[PDB]
Amino acid sequence: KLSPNPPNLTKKMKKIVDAVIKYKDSSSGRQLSEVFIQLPSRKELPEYYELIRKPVDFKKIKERIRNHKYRSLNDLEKDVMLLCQNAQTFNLEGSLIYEDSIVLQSVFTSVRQKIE
Ligand SMILES: Nc1nnc2c([nH]c3ccccc32)c1-c1ccccc1
Repeated sequence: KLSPNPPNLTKKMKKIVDAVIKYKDSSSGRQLSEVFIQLPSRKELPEYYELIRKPVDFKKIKERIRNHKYRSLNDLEKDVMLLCQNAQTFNLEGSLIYEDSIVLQSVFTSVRQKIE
């Protein structure tokens, strides 16, 4: 049970993550975040957990905002960048999931800059 963040910070983290999650592909209209909202279980995808040291998904990113685990936008950014790097490790270059993760990193940076 961590000490609560200032409300403005919690509110800002949620605003940024909400915008990344809602973002739609600029050609197909697909919500890029969809595959990354909730990890498959270990039973469903054991190869993922065999490879990736610290699985994260947008559900966990929201939990870490909620529980005040992130103490700044930099802590939040580190986990969103980890989510995308994990995608780049488990999926091939030139796969849609890989290339979607590169786009989502750019969306996070852009939205954070705007909300700041
Ligand atoms: N190749 C993937 N690669 N990365 C992830 C993922 N699901 C996630 C759910 C949450 C976080 C990362 C991932 C998948 C996947 C996509 C379709 C079906 C099963 C898993």
